Amino acid sequence: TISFITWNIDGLDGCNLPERARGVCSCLALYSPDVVFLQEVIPPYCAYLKKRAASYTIITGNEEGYFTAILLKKGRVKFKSQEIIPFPNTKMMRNLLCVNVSLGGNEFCLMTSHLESTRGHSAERIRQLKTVLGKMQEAPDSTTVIFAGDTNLRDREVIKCGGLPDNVFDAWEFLGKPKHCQYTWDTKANNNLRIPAACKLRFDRIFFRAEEGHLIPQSLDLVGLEKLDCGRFPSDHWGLLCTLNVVL
Ligand SMILES: N#Cc1ccc2cc3c(=O)[nH]c(=O)nc-3n(-c3ccc(O)cc3)c2c1
Ligand SMILES: [Mn+2]
Repeated sequence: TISFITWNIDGLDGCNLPERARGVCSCLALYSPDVVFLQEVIPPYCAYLKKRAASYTIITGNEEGYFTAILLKKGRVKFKSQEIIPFPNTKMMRNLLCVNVSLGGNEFCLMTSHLESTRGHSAERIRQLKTVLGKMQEAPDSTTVIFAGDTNLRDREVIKCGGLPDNVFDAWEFLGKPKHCQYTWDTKANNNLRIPAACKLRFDRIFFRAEEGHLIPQSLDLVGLEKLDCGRFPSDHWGLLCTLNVVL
């Protein structure tokens, strides 16, 4: 089994940041995931995580401006190695962060990214998605590969990339597209952006590679839906909490 959260925690919002980081660390302590994949981290936010989620090792690649990180629960997850796959044509300092780990006697390749944002950068986001999916297929065959991140995907962008390969699956699709976690960026239900228009999108996604009768998703749920004391949520995104298990 592996449990993890992926969450774009909007470190670029300076308003209520310490309280919101507290909110995120409260969720980490309550759900106690093995791994946390984070996007839109900024330097002060890391400092907060070191004090208030100290039993997670913070793995980063480049830290310029805002960045991703993979948090590994100490004593559960053993760090083996890291690989950074660049997106040569990014205009937003985006890249693919890979961490090989051991957990429960099994080897994992854990991946995250914040793919190119906005509708205007669709074509580059699609190119980056293709890079991510190719990298997932190249991992050694005895490794469980999990991507979890802020893909910024919408509409038919997955199809335009050539589709998910035959051996890669979207965890939400695999569970039958449940409604309760169908949107991860929802401006009707989330008030952190003070914006008039309704938008419900599923930016945050989890892909996993098939390994024929081993780990599969057992649950998927939103996190971050409790308002904090300031009347806002931890992030403008909802996080995703996912567990995979082996069903023989
Ligand atoms: N402000 C605002 C605002 C309001 C409404 C929408 C609605 C959509 C939609 O229906 N489809 C879509 O693909 N993207 C939408 N964005 C969006 C979201 C992030 C983004 O970086 C760029 C556009 C919106 C943004
Ligand atoms: Mn943001």
